[PDB]
Amino acid sequence: EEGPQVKIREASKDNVDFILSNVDLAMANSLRRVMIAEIPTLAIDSVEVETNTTVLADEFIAHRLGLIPLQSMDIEQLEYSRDCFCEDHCDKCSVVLTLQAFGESESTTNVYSKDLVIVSNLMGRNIGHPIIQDKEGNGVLICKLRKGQELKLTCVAKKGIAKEHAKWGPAAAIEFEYDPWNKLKHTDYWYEQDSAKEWPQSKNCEYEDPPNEGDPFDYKAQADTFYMNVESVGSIPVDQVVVRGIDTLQKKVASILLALTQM
Amino acid sequence: FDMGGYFIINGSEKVLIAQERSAGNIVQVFKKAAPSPISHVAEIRSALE
Amino acid sequence: VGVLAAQSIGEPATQMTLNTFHFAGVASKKVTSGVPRLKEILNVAKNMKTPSLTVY
Amino acid sequence: YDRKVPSPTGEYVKEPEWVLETDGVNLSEVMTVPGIDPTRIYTNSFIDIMEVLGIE
Amino acid sequence: TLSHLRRTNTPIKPRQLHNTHWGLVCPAETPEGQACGLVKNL
Amino acid sequence: MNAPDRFELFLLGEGESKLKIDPDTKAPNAVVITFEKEDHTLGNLIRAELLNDRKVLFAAYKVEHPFFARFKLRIQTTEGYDPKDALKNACNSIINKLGALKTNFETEWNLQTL
Amino acid sequence: DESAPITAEDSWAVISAFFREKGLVSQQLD
Amino acid sequence: ASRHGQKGTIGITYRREDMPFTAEGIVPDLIINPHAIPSRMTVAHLIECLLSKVAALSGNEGDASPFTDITVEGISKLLREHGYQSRGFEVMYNGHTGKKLMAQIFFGPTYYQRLRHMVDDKIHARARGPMQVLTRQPVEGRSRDGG
Amino acid sequence: RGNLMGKRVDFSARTVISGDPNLELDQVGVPKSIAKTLTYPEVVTPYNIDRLTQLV
Amino acid sequence: SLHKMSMMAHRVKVIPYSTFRLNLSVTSPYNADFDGDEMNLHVPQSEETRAELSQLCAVPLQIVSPQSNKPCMGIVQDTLCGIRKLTLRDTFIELDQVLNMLYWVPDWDGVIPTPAIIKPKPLWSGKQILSVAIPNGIHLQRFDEGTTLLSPKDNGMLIIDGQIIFGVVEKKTVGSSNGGLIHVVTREKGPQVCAKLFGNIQKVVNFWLLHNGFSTGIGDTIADGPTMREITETIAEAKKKVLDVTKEAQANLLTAKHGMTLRESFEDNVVRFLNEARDKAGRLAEVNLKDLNNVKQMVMAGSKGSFINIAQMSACVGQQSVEGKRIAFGFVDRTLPHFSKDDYSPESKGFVENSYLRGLTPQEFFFHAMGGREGLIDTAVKTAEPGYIQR
Amino acid sequence: MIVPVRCFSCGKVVGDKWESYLNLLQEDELDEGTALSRLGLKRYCCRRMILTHVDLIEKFLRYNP
Amino acid sequence: SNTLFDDIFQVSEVDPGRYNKVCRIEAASTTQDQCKLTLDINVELFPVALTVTIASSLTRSWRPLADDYDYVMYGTAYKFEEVAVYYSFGGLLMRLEGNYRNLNNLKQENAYLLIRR
Amino acid sequence: FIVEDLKVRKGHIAKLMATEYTWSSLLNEGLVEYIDAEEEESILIAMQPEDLEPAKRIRVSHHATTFTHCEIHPSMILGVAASIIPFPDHNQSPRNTYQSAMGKQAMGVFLTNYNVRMDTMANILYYPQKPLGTTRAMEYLKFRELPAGQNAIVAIACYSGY
RNA sequence: AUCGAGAGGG
DNA sequence: ACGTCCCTCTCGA
Ligand SMILES: Nc1ncnc2c1ncn2[C@@H]1O[C@H](COP(=O)(O)OP(=O)(O)OP(=O)(O)O)[C@@H](O)[C@H]1O
Ligand SMILES: [Mn+2]
Ligand SMILES: [Mn+2]
Ligand SMILES: [Mn+2]
Ligand SMILES: [Zn+2]
Ligand SMILES: [Zn+2]
Repeated sequence: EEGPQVKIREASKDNVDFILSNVDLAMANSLRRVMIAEIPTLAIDSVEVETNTTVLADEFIAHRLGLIPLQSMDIEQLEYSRDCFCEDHCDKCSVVLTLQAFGESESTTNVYSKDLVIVSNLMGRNIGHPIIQDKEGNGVLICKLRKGQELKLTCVAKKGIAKEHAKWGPAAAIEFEYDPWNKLKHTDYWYEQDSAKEWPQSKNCEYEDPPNEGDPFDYKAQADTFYMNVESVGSIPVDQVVVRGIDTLQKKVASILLALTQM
Repeated sequence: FDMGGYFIINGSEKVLIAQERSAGNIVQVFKKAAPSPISHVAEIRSALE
Repeated sequence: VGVLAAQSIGEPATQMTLNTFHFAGVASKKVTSGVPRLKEILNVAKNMKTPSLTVY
Repeated sequence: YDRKVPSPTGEYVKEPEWVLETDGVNLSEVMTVPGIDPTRIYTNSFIDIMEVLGIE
Repeated sequence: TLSHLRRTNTPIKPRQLHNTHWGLVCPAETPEGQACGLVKNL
Repeated sequence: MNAPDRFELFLLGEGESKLKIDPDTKAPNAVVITFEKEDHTLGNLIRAELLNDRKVLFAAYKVEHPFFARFKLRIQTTEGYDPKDALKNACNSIINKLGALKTNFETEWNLQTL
Repeated sequence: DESAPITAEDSWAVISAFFREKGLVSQQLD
Repeated sequence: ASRHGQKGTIGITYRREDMPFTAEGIVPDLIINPHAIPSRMTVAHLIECLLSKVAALSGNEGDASPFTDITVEGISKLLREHGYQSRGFEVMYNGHTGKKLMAQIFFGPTYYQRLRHMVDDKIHARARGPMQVLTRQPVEGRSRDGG
Repeated sequence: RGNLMGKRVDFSARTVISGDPNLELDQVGVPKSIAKTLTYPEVVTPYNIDRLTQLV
Repeated sequence: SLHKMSMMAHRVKVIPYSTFRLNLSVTSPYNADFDGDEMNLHVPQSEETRAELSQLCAVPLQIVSPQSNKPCMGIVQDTLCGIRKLTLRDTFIELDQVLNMLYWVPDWDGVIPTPAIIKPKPLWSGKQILSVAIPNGIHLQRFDEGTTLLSPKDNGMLIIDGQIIFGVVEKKTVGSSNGGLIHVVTREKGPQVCAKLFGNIQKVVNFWLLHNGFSTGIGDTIADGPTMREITETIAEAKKKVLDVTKEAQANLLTAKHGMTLRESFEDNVVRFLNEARDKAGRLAEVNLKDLNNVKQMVMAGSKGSFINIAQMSACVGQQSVEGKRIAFGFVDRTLPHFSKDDYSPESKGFVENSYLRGLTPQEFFFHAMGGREGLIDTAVKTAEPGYIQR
Repeated sequence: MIVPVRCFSCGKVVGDKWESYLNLLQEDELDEGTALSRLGLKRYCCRRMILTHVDLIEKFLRYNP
Repeated sequence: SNTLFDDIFQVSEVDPGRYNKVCRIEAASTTQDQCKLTLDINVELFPVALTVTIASSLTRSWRPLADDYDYVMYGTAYKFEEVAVYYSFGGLLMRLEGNYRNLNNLKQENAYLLIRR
Repeated sequence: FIVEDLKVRKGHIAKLMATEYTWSSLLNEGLVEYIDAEEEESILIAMQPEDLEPAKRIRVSHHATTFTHCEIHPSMILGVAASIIPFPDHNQSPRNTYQSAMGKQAMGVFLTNYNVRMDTMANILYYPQKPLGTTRAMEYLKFRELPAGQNAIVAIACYSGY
């Protein structure tokens, strides 16, 4: 068919599951690894504040906004503020946002991710939207106000890779395993009387097989077939966060050649 | 959650700390230094508090 | 070789008793015929607190 | 207490012996008692040893 | 803050955790400073 | 305070050629590229792919320190056949392999649907 | 029923009461 | 510190992708060195963690109060049936390589605490500078910036 | 014992000390902010002048 | 700061973050650590003074201490704790990983050496790989109990022309000892030659470790096998060896030993029955722990940990000692308003039978406390006793 | 001091699921470790994020202005 | 250069000893029955419960066919005794006893032990 | 407590649990007593009521039922701070003496009026966290309601040797 | 600024 | 008669 072949296990809204057959560990690792922090996404970066009577400090809430997930589907259509041409930022490099909230409610009154609003040119690209996974659809509780507390701040939302800060974290947790029955002896165990009946079979041992004790160890046993499960907060769909995992890597290797043939 | 106890004197919350002491108006006796001309002694802390 | 001697003999002694709280009491830490036995020596003083002829 | 000494054959051996350990110190005349080893008796009082047997 | 409100400056063996001390001072809450177990924490 | 800037974990500084080749001073037919602003994502894999190359002898890499993002890769090959040429191939093998994942996931993805 | 003794967690409820009447800075108010 | 006279500053800082992980993809928040428990024998550091890894999966507050017939095995009894290793260990995978670690690693949520010592509050340098008036020598302390 | 047999000194430093497997025995990882304030008289000599004028 | 080895000179290496950073193996001579310790730094304002600090107060120059005429620095913690993991002949390296080790040695000769398995599984051994950091020109011979020219346990150490012949590295061969690899190399090869060796070994050793890994859990202090089943009787039979002398001493039959009182003979003969009780109760565990225990593997290298720490952790803490002798009767001829009067038991004169794993009772817990305090008094209070001696 | 956005350990959006956790344990009245488990948290890293949170913001608001 | 030994032995005793990766092995010969031989031999690759050689071919660097045997290796000789010879495989030691092969064997770091069956 | 033939009992347990729905209940009922350190001489107390009457921690015995009183819970000898150690009955006595005056050098929610109170210097934490490891004593020292640290997922092992 | 007292840090 | 070395804070005439 090709080379490093694959077969999904499951697929879903937030998670995806797959065995990478005929892939090299150094690869499945290095892929895993770039998936974490090296795929671009958007997230609030600067934030100026006009009025904040809340209990939480200004930069308190500051740090909190940077961590709200933004839509990033089409994102390569935005180019890194730092690498663009406009005295600071523009619409070519940044989505801008604004949040008015005032404690009119005599109860205790909430501000969410929903409550955000975009006050720049979208230029017709899927960007800047604060994902809502929420059941109630009401977003992420940012703050709380007693009838009379106000909040006026606005948020310049630029493109970043987690390598610089977690907030530009497209990923979340990434499940990783391989060779369930330790057939490659890649890890000495730890037991009091029996190793076996104390270390529990992982939930993957059924797609590989038991080892027929009687038989010996094979010293040509190589690493192949890897059990992974990736998950994205939502900033990016989960197919794109795996495939623009692959993509980024290619580009990474790529610019080797690129500056190779310069010298 | 504040539980009191403290004075507020020109602003800074100062505290008072238990100053212990061997009770007064009591009696005890303690053999004393080998080279003293005294073998034991009887002490009453005489002070009406 | 002077101020050198002093630290070679003094050093040990301070950490013969700056490190007895590692266990929980036991023995010859820093309050048993040791660091103080030295207290005697350098000062001389006659009132030795455990004299003893060992006679063959 | 064991004390090493040469077994005639030439080597050193393990022939012990007794010793009377004291809780006071007047060597000045526990030197001269008979049936000890005045040439060996030892007392911690490096200050008495100084007066009895010589600075050196 | 509590632990400051229940502190007993014992002016100046007396430093040791004593048998009488059961149920009044803390077994092992005192300072590793130049007045260890001198100030006792009720 | 003495914190360096995070953006230096990638964005190459003033006139700092990304790759940099020197010749292994005492091992014959050998090189030490100093990859800048990169990490084990790259390293481990360039190298490991090299460990397939027919006429290539040595292939392994260190991180002279975790404060910095540079890492040296040292490669030596058969008489004639070129080290540089070796990295070359090993890189394409990579992206060709990656390419097949790209589409092999999307094929599988473009199946089940929830 | 009032004729049954006292366990561990029984004494907790006691202590619980102890502070409700006296608190934690007793001696120092008092 | 943790709650066991278990101090130490920060040696270096690393990122999820570079740091070891468990199969379910959980990363250590912090990493202490085994070489600081034989010397002291802080076994409740050990169990606090082992209990609290139950506290976690269980949803129910973990009891550390002292004179309690709550056996160690008492805890690990549950620990096994929640899923993970009976004694808290877990097969760990080298962050840098993807390879596993021939040694499994003991892993749970021990409560820790920030203390009031920041390096940036402590650092200080001086080369010529403010000068006392009777002794003519340097001056005392980071405050007054001196020697 | 305070202002002669000991004094304080210009050109001195301080900070938390951490430890480094990727370092050599005989060197010490001093931070910038000390190196920016830690000076050092150096004379103008033809062997360095082409250096000092780039530091200035 | 009470000695030369604690005011050594260094080369600078300007770096980020606000913290002085120094090589793990110059810890000791300063007795410093990485949990809150500041450190000073000076800087000569001249040239001659630099020379004075370079050619006299250097770090490699003071590699061997005059005071104790032995090397005052050496391999420690992670390096030492796993350098013996590596110098096993159970310990094998495969093709890939080896080069990564080779490269790391900054003075490598770039020759891939003759592996120790060839074909039915090309494979290298730790003692093999290690030796490239050991300067081809070194001979060393150390024997201990059981060490033959065909050493079965991997005991002692023989390395000729700077390559491991047999034996395990550990505190003895590598550490700061007298007949020690550091003491060898610093002598015949030169202060600074040695130096690099610190590096060459720290670098290559650490690498191997983070790929074999090494931790430690309560699992490395539970031996509740029949072992704790038999450690429970020595805690019993040794109450008999003090239960005998109990009413026997209160029947006057107690032989007033030459000198000491009858009272004092009872203590000094029971504490010999309790100490040897505590001791020879955990040395029943020191063999239940397979060679694949970690804290075993941590004292078996001598990286951290002593025996006592095991029996206090797994078997039984032991008799807790105020002022030298057992506990006291600060009450009425007794120890605790929970205990008989005029009572000389062990179960309340301070013998904490339970272990750290198990968990003291409030009694046992209390007496532990009293004991360490004087301990804590020994360190903060009476630490100025020899600080005075020194001035 | 309010719920923090997602998880310290793997950084998964958990700011949201707070108010939804409350009614699960209250309105529906159920087990703690069943309320989190049924909000999609199987990693005890995230789980530790919710279960050990004190919402002192509430004491805050309760103040005069 | 050439084959510098060829005697044939088999299983006398087998031992790990808190080991499990390697086993040293005791054995005396059967085609020349007046010698003993003790060999630290890896058991992951070749176990036992059978010939042997020495050779030195079929300085200078090392490349990824003498492979007619099965288990192979390479050690060094470090001290020889007399009536016995001792080789080290970077940790794996090996001793054999005799008086004949004075002509073939010689004290070198040379050594490519072999086995089969 | 007080012993005859132990006064307080599951009657007097419930006797107050409606409360949050009396110490002077237990003293004037003659169920309890205030014994200074001098009157401690003339009395006998069993550590645990149940324990002393007729593979876990190998436990103390009872013996001569001459018992005047009984100890409420042993745990109350602890101090104001140390009360927060997770299982000090498994730790070396000098360590406990450190965690003790080390939780006094910490960071956390020191009051709740931190915002309108303004004093010289003061730290507050960003996301306080009730410890997953709790001792009964905490309840009374109002801890979980103003924690001091955060349940760090932690793993111990060697790595970078940093 | 200076002297005096106080809590912590290795 | 002196009574271990250094260091960081905070506060009253
Ligand atoms: N009172 C003191 N006087 C002199 N030096 C001290 C004193 N207290 C600590 N130090 C120095 O601090 C170092 C050890 O103290 P520290 O408490 O850090 O030891 P530690 O072993 O880390 O603590 P822990 O014992 O809990 O592990 C030594 O170099 C010692 O000289
Ligand atoms: Mn300390
Ligand atoms: Mn320390
Ligand atoms: Mn320290
Ligand atoms: Zn722009
Ligand atoms: Zn999480």
